[PDB]
Amino acid sequence: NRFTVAELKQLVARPDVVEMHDVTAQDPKLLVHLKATRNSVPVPRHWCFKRKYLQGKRGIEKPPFELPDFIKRTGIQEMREALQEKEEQKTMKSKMREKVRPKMGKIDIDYQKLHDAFFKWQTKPKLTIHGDLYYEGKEFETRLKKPGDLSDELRISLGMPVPPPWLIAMQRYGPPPSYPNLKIPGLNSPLYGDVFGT
Amino acid sequence: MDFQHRPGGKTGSGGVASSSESNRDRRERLRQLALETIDINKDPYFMKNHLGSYECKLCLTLHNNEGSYLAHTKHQTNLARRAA
Amino acid sequence: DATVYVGGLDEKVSEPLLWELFLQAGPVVNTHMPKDRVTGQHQGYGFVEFLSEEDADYAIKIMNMIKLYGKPIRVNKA
Ligand SMILES: [Zn+2]
Repeated sequence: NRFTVAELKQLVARPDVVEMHDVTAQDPKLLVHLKATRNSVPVPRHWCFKRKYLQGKRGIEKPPFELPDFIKRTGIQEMREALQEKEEQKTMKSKMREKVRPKMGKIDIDYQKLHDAFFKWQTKPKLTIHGDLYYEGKEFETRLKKPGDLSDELRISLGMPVPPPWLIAMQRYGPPPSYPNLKIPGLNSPLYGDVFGT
Repeated sequence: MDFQHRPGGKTGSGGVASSSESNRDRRERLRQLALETIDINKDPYFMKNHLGSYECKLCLTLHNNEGSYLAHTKHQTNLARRAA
Repeated sequence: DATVYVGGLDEKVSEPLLWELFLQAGPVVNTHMPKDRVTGQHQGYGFVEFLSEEDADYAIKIMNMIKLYGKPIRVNKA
C-alpha cells in the first residue's frame, strides 16, 4: 500500500528530509516536497514522546532571572532587596503601624535615569533565527565554537599565544578522523579570536 | 469609668489584620515549621524549585503544600528503588 | 576501544572543558566523570566514550600532548 524509504529517497531530491515514519503518511511525496523547501520547520519532538512538553524535569534547580544591563545600571535591585530584607524582619504590628502611618521617599531617585535607560541606553538584544524551534534542551549546545579550533580557556591554560604546544602535533598528524570536514585555519586552511578554525 | 479595667488597647496600633494577611502569615509560619522539621530530620530529598515548589528528589514528586511533603514519609519503597 | 581515559589535568579543566577540547579535536559520545560523596570535585581524569575507535586513537596519539589547566593531559586506551 505504501512504498519503503528507498523509493522515497529515490523519488525525492532530498533523502535526508525523509522521516522514519513519513512513508505511512497519505501523501509522502507531497510531505517530502514540502519538507525540502528552504523556509520549513520540523515537527516538535513531543508528538513522539509520552512525556508532555517541558514537564518531566521535576528535580532540577535554576537561576531566577538575569536582568539586562541598563536595568542593573539603574540599580533598582539594590534598594529593592534592601527594602525586601527590611520588610522581612518587620512584624505585623509594625506592618499595620506603617499601614496607618506611611513613610514615602524610599527610593525617590529621579525620572531622568530611567528615561535614559529606556531611550539613550536602550540596547537591542540577541534574537534567534526564524527557523529556530526551542525544545527540551536548546540551552547547552552553544558551539554552533567551530570544530578544529581550540577554546580560549584551553588556549590560556596551555599557554597558547594569540602557538599552542599541541598544534605542531596536530599539523603533523593531519586532519582528525572524527571530523574530516572540519578545517583548522593557520595549519590546514591558511582565524580571528579564539576561533582559529572551522 | 473604670479606666484600669477596660480592655487593653494602645494608641498608634493599626488594628487587627484581615483574613488575607492572617492567611499568608499562617502559610509563612507553616513553611517555617516544615523547614524546621526538615532541618531537624535532616532529609536530603527536600528541594525548593526555581518557581518555589517542594520537590522530593528521592520520589521525584512535586508538592503543592508543605503538608503534602510532610505526609510524604510510598517514599520508603521509592528510596529503596533509588538506592541502587 | 572507543572509551579513552583522559587524565593529567587540574581543577580548572572539567568535563565541559574536556568536551570543548573534544569538539576542537575529536568527538566523544559519552562522558563518565564520577566524583566523591564528600569532596565532590573533578579529578581531571574521566572516561570519554568516543563515537568511533579512530577518534579515541587520535586522542591517545595526537591529542595527548596538550597542557590541560597547567598539567599535561594524557589519553590512554580504555
Ligand atoms: Zn519521597
